[PDB]
Amino acid sequence: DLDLERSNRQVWLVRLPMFLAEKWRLGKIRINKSKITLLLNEPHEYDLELTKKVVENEYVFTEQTIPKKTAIVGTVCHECQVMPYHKIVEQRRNIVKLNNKERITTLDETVGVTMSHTGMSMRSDNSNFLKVMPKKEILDYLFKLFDEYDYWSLKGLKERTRQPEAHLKECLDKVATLVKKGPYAFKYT
Amino acid sequence: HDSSKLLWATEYIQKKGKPVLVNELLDYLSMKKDDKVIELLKKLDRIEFDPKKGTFKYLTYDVHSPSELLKLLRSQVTFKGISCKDLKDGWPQCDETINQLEEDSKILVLRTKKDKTPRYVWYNSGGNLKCIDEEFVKMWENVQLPQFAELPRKLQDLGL
Repeated sequence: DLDLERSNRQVWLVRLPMFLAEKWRLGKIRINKSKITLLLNEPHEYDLELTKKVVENEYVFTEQTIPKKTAIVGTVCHECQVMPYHKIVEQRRNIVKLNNKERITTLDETVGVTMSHTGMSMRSDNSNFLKVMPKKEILDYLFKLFDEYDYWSLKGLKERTRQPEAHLKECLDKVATLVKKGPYAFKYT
Repeated sequence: HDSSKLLWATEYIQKKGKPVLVNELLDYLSMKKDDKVIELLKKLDRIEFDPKKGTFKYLTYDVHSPSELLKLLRSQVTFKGISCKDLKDGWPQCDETINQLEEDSKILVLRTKKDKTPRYVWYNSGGNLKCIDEEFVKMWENVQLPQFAELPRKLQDLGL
């Protein structure tokens, strides 16, 4: 149900410096008729330029195969750009050419105290990172187990029983026929 | 589960190895006194539960004689060849009988002494004929042969 609301909400588009726009993430625009400005909420005053006059084929939309909800706002009316205690911002621009990073610290002791933890030190681990039946009686349980699952492997059977596995292996060859391959591999019958 | 009680009685029919009575086997199995296991007892092809009193006869391989064994060798003509597991159960001690039935009378399979000759079913016509010395065997294997049409051409140089 992608539709159009108006396509007539005429807006503008201004390019800003970095310190004010990222701060925004309510002043007063003074329009003098062909040189406008802005009374900023406090604070300084800056001048706007017309970046482009013909700004046709440029509009504005919003959003709330898999389609999704489309919300068509309006158009663009004109192109704008903000141009600029101006020496303090130049000093702030001069302070931008001073930032850097640190340097590598030097461990300054008697060395062998720090060097003792390298090879052998006899201080192991200190971390939890990667440390890792009767014949007739068992056959009665085996017939009870064959009544539930007949075509079943002996791996979980040694787990489910967990009793005398040698006596379990003897009874498995006694009154049962273990199928070798096929779908019921290692499964009694 | 009565199938566990019937198979243990069927094992008791093989463990007895004789023709015991049905009520005596019911007394030998003691607690087993049902009648549906006797219905599958005569229905069992391995346990020959005959109607003439209590007769319990097993199956597998009835060849308990070397004369029966030669007929078994004449049975598998252009077919297959069995091991010896049915033979050792239908007859006690068979590998000694293989040694006495030498010369194509029991071409078995002497697998290993540790395997106690895991025998097979075969028989030739002469079989043994072991008077060939092993010195003759090495000289039989030390000869290289000019292949293809060379050896027919060398036979005309030799005589054949």
